[PDB]
Amino acid sequence: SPMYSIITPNILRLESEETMVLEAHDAQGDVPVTVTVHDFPGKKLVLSSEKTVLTPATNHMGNVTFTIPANREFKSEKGRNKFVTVQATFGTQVVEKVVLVSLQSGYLFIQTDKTIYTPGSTVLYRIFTVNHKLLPVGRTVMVNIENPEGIPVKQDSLSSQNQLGVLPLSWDIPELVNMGQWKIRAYYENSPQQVFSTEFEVKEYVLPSFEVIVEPTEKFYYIYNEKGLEVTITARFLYGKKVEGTAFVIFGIQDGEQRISLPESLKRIPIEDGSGEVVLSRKVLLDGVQNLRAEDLVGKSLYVSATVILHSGSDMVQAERSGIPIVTSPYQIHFTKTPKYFKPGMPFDLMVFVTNPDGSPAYRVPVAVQGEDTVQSLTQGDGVAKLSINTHPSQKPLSITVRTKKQELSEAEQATRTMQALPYSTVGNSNNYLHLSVLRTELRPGETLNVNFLLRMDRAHEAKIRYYTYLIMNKGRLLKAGRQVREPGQDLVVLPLSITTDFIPSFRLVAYYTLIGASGQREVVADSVWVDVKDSCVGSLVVKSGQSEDRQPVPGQQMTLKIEGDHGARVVLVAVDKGVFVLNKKNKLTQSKIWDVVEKADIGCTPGSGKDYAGVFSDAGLTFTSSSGQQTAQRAELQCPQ
Amino acid sequence: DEDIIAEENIVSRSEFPESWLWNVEDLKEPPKNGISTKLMNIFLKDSITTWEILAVSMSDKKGICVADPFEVTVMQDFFIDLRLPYSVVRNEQVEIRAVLYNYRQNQELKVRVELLHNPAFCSLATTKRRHQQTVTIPPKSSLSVPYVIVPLKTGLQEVEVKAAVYHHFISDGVRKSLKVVPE
Amino acid sequence: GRPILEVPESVTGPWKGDVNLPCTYDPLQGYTQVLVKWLVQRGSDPVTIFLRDSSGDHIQQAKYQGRLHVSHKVPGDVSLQLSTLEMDDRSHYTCEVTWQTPDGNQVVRDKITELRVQK
Amino acid sequence: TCNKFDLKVTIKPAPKNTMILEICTRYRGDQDATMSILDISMMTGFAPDTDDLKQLANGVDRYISKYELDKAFSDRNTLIIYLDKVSHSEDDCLAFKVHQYFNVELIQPGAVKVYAYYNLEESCTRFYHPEKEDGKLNKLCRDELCRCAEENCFIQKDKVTLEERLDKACEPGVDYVYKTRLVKVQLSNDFDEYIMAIEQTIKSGSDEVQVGQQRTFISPIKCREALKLEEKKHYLMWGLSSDFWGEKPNLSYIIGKDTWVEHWPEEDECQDEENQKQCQDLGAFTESMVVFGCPN
Ligand SMILES: *[C@@H]1O[C@H](CO)[C@@H](O[C@@H]2O[C@H](CO)[C@@H](O)[C@H](O)[C@H]2NC(C)=O)[C@H](O)[C@H]1NC(C)=O
Ligand SMILES: [Ca+2]
Repeated sequence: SPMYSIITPNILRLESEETMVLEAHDAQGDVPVTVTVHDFPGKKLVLSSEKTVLTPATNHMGNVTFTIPANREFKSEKGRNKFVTVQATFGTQVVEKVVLVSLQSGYLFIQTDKTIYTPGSTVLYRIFTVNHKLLPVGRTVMVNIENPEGIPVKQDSLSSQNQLGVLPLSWDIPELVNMGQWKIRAYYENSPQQVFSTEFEVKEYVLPSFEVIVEPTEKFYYIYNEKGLEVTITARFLYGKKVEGTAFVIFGIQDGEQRISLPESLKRIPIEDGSGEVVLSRKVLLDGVQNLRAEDLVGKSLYVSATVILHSGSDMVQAERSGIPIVTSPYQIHFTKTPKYFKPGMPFDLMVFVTNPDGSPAYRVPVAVQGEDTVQSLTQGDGVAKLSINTHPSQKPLSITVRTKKQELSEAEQATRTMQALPYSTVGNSNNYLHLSVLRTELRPGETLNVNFLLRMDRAHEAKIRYYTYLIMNKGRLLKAGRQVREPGQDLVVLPLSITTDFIPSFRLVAYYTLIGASGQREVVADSVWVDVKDSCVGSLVVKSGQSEDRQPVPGQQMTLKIEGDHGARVVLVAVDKGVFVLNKKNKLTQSKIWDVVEKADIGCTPGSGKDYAGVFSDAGLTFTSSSGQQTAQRAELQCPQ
Repeated sequence: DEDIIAEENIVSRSEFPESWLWNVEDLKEPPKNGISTKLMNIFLKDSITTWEILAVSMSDKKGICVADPFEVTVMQDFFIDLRLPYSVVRNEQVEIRAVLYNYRQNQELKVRVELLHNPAFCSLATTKRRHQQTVTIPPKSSLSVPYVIVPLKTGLQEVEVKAAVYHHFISDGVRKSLKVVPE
Repeated sequence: GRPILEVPESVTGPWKGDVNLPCTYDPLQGYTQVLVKWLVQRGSDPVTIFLRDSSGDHIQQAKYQGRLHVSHKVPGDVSLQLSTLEMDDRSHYTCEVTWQTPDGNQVVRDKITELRVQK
Repeated sequence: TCNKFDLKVTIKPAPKNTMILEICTRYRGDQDATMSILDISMMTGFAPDTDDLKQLANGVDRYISKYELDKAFSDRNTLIIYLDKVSHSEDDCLAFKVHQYFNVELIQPGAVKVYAYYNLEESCTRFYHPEKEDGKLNKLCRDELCRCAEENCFIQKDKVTLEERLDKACEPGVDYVYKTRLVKVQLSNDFDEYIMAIEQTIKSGSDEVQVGQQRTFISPIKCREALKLEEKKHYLMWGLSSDFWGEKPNLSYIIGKDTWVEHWPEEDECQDEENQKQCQDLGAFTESMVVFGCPN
């Protein structure tokens, strides 16, 4: 008896295209499918469009691709969450699912020409209006300038329509004005509950002639370092030449937000050839505190402040480095990239993330499981190493402890973290499993990636498993779904998947197989894997000295910029004097900020696997529903649990 | 004097924006390997600094893309850095330094610096007698020159100083604004 | 298979002096070099400092103008040479080469070295 | 106001032309300030004693940089003394010899600035000068607004031929020409006062002053002896339109670089073999202005 099934995303977007994935299993001949979308309770039909036909020619795996439009009914039950009923009729049989909806129309990005302004000057800013694939969109936007105490003082309403998703806007800062952190606040008309901001500072200043860089020789402080904390002061003119002068450096401990200065640390050093060194003595630091026990300082941080005066005296500038963490080890270990569920009797892969105390990946650093000797692998450029343990066929929760095993360091200096995993529960204790794996390498678009499908089920029913169904989630939508064929007897099979730019910044592979096992028991088995593409632009953009190559131009001289990028694209420019950044360098627009927003918006909450099949699908950001009554549990929360 | 550029022939650098080239283009020229190329001609401002140019692009097929920063350094061997404060109170006396720089690698320079006269400022400079020093700046070095002034008029007022080197066709001027505030 | 980059895990150089960051590969058929790129890890994450292409050589960050040179004699050698090391040069440098395959598509390989400066 | 620092700076002659500069500073909120800065600029054409500096620098609590030390007497017009501290219990005072090496006219006030390294805004700046004290440049303020008095006292000096007078009183904005008896000389510290009563208008203009009427003339204190006027006595006066002071009908005149002030001999005193020529010429000057009027 055929099982009709339907997979869609956990949350569905408005006004954008979405894909819903139709399958009939163990069916015969053409099986025609209508697919309807209504709003939930009290119905009115928002997309009846889209029907399809499931043929044996394609082994009955089709998709219908729909768009729900915005409606008056979606904006008359505000404050509470919207919902729809998604209904597929496979010829005669109907399968339906209630599915959360979000008004989140995409993203907004605000760009200000400077980071700090003075009264009387204009703020120039752009708004970039994109959808959840970062493509340009024409929508109505609400924009507010907000003063340091929280008050709107300018409002605006624009449409980025016919505008290539760029909105150029300005604001004149009045002469009498509140100094401090001002704010720009934009949101889409349809989605007022999602606000995108930027800060800029309003202050009285003049541009400095030079810049100051204050860097500790190591990106942390180790409490057992006798030498204290070495700090280098580099002072350099904004035109490129080196600086001669005097520097006052002074240290301090930070605990949460309590800043406790250490006056006895203050030094006065010469800056020669644009450079100077200075140490915070370990005696001075320990004697600057009242808790005095050296381990009570682990977790706090150290900050340094440098004032540099030129021998002319004609100009000075301040600079501070913050959050130098006090550690007992130069490394941290993270299990945020490791699935928290194993398959009893099968291997368990671990994606250990190793960071330096500031949060940056640590390249080429060994890790191993506690108790395992020999068993080690070096971490990649992205700071993730893969390890795998064999798990014993009992339902006994796995408790894994992983250490760094870095030669050069002692053992008290080695990092350690422990994690626990729960077993994927099978249907009726059947012990039927599916394990996907992938190779440990920094993946770029253009490459081919081999996805391993490993089977695990009794020989008595394995001959029925003719194919695995698999889906690729990227940026919260379904990107690709297909079938991976399998012939009886095969345990492992590889899907050769080609990574295009569509896979940035990362993606999920969910995969499943189904059968009639044991009794009249309908069984679904699924697994999923989180895979991380290397971040970069989808296209490209480069400004370079178009006038071929070299020389240093004179004030007011003409020169040619060479912009290079995607045909058709609209390019927006700004040139900022590097002096500005000496005063303020916060909230500048950055491509890795954009991805970081995108990955924060993910409808998937788990790096892989799940408690059961219905867990696997949902954690990955998907709904599964079938005519036999196999389905994912209702997702009502617009945000990932935490 | 002899072998020095006359004060009247010196044109003072004046355009000192904190920011500029707030500016839009579309890569329209037909692609070559998927890539389109625009050539932008620009006039560089007067600041002697390092411009950090930044480009963002928005594309129908490829989306939003933030370029890597590309820096341009604007530079001269000899030049003045007029170091004014942001505001000055009316009728209060202030000192201002006018630093002179020399980056010729193996040559000192005889220089005649000068504060110009302005009806809005009280200083030894008057309409019929110049306020010039004559200093020697060693190579790879700088010199401050302090000028004392008293701000008379209110609002946005202009300090300006010039310099010419002896025995070379080298010279510089600078015209900055500062803010004059009532009592 | 596709080409392979060779770059030392770390390099060390004399303060105020010169240094070389080796970046070499053995050439292969069907793999034209079309772009060389050097980045420096400005703490957070990375920033293009050098750039070689059909047009020529390109320094994309002013603190390197005059101090920076990339080998260009032996095909396979795109090593980087800094002169007059400043303490501020201490950082991670990324060598990144981009080849074209006869059909059209590009392929990328990169490697990170940690530059150290000894007083 | 010097919110956070008292600064007292004097310049006094040596017991070509060397001097003693004394810097007296202390700080408010009686726990001593930490590292502080004394930024000193020189009077145009002055330089410190290499020794006195080395002397100041070597006594601990104070630092003067090698870079400042290795500098030449040829070019050292700024200087920075670093202070390890400064409280207010007393005044921390220092002094050094400043030698003149370049004899130029006028000479510009020096200046001293104090502050702590960690706050530049909170500072104190006193200017120093031998002939002015407190270093203030000669300005001339009433109510709210000033004029630059740093300039010539009045059109300067010997032959004063008839052309030279007839010509120079038809230049740009020569707005008035009066014969005046001086009716009262109200001296003061800040600015002088000369009530001139207009004996006749030789050239009227932007001010309808009637004969017999009195008009006040201001002049800086540093001009007093150079003008050297006395009551009961008559004068000749040029002057511009840009020289007035206050609104009509109460328009005060200012004497500056562009005004001609000339002693006019009395009626009977004309007949003397020392005042012969001037009396005749000043008489000739008047008629040419009245009958003709600048034939421009
Ligand atoms: C849903 O339907 C079709 C399957 O035909 C997919 O769209 C086509 O995909 C093939 C590659 O598999 C391309 O050659 C065509 O250019 C695509 N055409 C269209 C209509 O876009 C689509 O990808 C399927 N959806 C998913 C996510 O699997
Ligand atoms: Ca990524």
